[PDB]
Amino acid sequence: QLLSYNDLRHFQIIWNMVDDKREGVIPTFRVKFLLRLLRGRLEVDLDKDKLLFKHMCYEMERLHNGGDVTFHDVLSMLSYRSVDIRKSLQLEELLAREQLEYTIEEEVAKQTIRMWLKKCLKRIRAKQQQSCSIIHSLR
Amino acid sequence: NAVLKFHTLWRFRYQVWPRMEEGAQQIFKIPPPSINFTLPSPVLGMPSVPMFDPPWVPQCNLQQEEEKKRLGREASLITAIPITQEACYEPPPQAVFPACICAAVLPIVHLMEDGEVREDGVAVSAVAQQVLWNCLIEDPSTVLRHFLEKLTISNRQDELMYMLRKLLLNIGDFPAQTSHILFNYLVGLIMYFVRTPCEWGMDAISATLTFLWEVVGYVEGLFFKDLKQTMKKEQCEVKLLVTASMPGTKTLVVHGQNECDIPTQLPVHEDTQFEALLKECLEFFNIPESQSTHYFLMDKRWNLIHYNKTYVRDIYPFRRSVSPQLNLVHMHPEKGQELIQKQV
Amino acid sequence: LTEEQIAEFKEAFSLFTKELGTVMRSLGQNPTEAELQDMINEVDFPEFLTMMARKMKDEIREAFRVFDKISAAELRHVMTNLGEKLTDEEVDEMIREIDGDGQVNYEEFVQMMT
Amino acid sequence: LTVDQRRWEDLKSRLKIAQPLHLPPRPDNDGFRAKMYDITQHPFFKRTI
Repeated sequence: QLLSYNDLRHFQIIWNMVDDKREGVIPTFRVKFLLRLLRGRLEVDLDKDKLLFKHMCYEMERLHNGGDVTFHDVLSMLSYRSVDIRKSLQLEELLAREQLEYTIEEEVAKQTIRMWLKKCLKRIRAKQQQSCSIIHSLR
Repeated sequence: NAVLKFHTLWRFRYQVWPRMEEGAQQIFKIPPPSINFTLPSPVLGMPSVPMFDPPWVPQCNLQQEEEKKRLGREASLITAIPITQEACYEPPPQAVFPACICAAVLPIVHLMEDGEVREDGVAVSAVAQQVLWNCLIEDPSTVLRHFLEKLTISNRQDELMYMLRKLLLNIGDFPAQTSHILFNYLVGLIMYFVRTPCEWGMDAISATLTFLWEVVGYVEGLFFKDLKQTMKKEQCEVKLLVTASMPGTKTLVVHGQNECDIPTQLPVHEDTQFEALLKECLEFFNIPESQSTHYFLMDKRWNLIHYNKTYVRDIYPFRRSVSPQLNLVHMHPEKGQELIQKQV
Repeated sequence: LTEEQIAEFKEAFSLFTKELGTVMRSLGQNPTEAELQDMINEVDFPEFLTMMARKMKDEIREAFRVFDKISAAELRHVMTNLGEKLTDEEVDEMIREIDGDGQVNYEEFVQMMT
Repeated sequence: LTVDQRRWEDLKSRLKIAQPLHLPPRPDNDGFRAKMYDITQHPFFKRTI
């Protein structure tokens, strides 16, 4: 039910494979290059877990706003997400974690919506700006 | 007899569909009940108070036990709950109560003040009160939805509040569910008018607030923390709680007399009134001092004419991506002063 | 290897100037053979990834899994709070743009995406 | 604390202790060091040692 040493060793190998140096931190955009290369018991199925993988990527992008993220942060994150938090956490920490995950989920949902918003805003701004040019001509 | 017939219609509303052709919902059409309100999420108050020891729920040092049970059983208002509906077993039913029967509620409310006594000793007001009480305890939603939705489409808030006040005073109470739903609906209406522009929006808000404090006295589990969090999540706490802090707009955009003319994007500080903003507008727009008492800043969207000495940050607490749009409109000073007086 | 580049490139630069096209062709792309050197000029797993991820960067499921709620006002305030420097001018048009029930279906919105 | 909670706390502590693997990547510029790393890390070498 818990993250073992075999899982930790495999994660360490993957970390040393995605982190070219021995600096111990990676730019957050590289974080996905960790999660999807991770194999075995920690593997995530891209054909079934898309929502969960995206959630993890956004979580490790929020932890520090565009910040570079440490080995310990991603390891804690995998630990939290690999356990049935309702059983293995205290009440206040369970509430904190569940509210965090709720926030992450709605935040990423509207972060998807924002792209459609941007595109439609572009189209309508173009149309209205051309209409304002017409009105300027009417001046 | 009219009151009694209304009661019967109410008590028979769930037994209409079965009586006619099978699957007649598709062949016979009744328009759905229009509901534009999004009640606060989570729901503000407790929907109901449980009976302490219900003789119809099967589940369940002695003398203390009986004493406690007795005391708790005395405290619970058995007459405030729909006894037979609670006591029925739980194993859909559709209700056909068109909007033109709900209008009959108001005449019944009036009749609750009719003292005339029939030759058998029955008084109109007593039967009216009994019927209305039974309806309100059974289903407040069906009996108040008509009014709540009607208010949106017309400027008759005053009438609604008068009717609700008469109802409260004649019945003398609101059982916990009636007040719960009423309060939630009123708050939903307030937020709706806050968001959607309307000609009589702020008037409706004022009318609602003039009466909300009478309902609030009958909500059982309404706590400050929950209210604060819900309102903040809804982004309308300012209109409800005086203890609301909201950083106002940093900047404002004002349009001139002409259409699509170069507007002005002025700054807004924490201690700036509309007077300085209007002075800057006059300076920018090259308006002579002789004609300087005919121009006022007003919000066309919300139909607000701004008073000189009211702080800008108070009227536009929202610090969004979009700055409020104002207009420098010219009019006779007397009419502007009258409108300012009305709005203040 | 797999359709997505991450598990492909552990093999694509461990199992194998021109032969890696047999991997590239899995994407349906046949660039100029000399460009196969242009990628190999990155020689390095993470550099290859950082190059091609943004090369590939250079549908309905998502829409149906974001409709987790949408009344007119709900959309109004959600989008206005989320959105960029709009002026509340387009939003009157969005509330007014097909059924007019006060509800949106995101399938049609994705259709009007382009 | 339930046993699951105790185990969770212990795991948290362990992950706190855990640090990145110290083994550097195998050099590949020269085949010499390549074969050296390959033979050195072979499990049977460790077992015989």
